[PDB]
Amino acid sequence: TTIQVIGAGLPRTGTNSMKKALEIIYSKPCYHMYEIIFKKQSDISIWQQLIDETHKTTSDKRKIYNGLNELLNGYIATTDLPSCSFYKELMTMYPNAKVLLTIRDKYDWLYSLRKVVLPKSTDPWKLKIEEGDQVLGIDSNFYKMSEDSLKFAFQKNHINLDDDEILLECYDEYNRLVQEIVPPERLLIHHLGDGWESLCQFLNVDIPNGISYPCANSHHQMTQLTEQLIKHKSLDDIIHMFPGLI
Ligand SMILES: Nc1ncnc2c1ncn2[C@@H]1O[C@H](COP(=O)(O)O)[C@@H](OP(=O)(O)O)[C@H]1O
Ligand SMILES: CC(C)NC[C@H]1CCc2cc(CO)c([N+](=O)[O-])cc2N1
Repeated sequence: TTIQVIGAGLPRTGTNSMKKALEIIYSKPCYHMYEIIFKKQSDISIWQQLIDETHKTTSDKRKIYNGLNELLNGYIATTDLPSCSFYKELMTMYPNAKVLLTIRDKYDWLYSLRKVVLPKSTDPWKLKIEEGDQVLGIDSNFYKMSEDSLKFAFQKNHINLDDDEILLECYDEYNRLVQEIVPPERLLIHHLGDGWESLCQFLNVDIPNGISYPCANSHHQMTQLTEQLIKHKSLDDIIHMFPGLI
């Protein structure tokens, strides 16, 4: 198994649905942030060392390639952070892998990000996310790795993440840079709601007969998940309420 598709889209642009869509097409697993959170939290420290390596004055690219290969062993595709921040490196390791850029309205994206991924430091909901994540075993190590991977994607060392305006422009610039960096034939821009048609054509497969395009991971469902984790203090006791998520 080798990487066939590199998902460059940022969190909250439909990466989980694209993960599930690629798993349907290929019948093999696709990486995602939820693979880390719910299945392999030991990957956190690996991603952290890879991101740190990029910050050095002289970066060892083969250390980065080796780490990515270990992390993605057994996977047919990647989506979401932290992997999307390494799309240039994954394109080079896998020159025949195609690139998908999931994209959506920038203002819908910011709202979704503030609800699930990156609340402002002054938002009291931030404390609820953290309390729910604690039930899952997620701690400060994860938040540092995830934040560092977002900053790496945005190619900034210092960033005021509480500034909505700076996030909007980093979002536009990132999506613009992907389309500049990736050769046109090697890239599909998949807008939210685009469904099977353009994706299957791009990947040279047929549209899955009788299987609807996934619609997973809404901020409404994530808000409920956080609340049920806080209430019941157990993922196992609540997962029956969240089918088709993890
Ligand atoms: N098939 C689909 N059609 C429309 N929106 C979708 C979708 N699949 C996922 N989404 C939206 O994409 C966002 C999740 O993206 P990601 O998996 O990268 O975190 C959610 O947005 P909202 O938070 O606005 O509901 C979710 O509703
Ligand atoms: C899945 C839910 C329950 N856990 C919340 C996670 C959700 C995943 C997540 C992702 C990032 C970056 O992609 C950051 N971040 O910007 O530090 C935080 C988080 N928090």
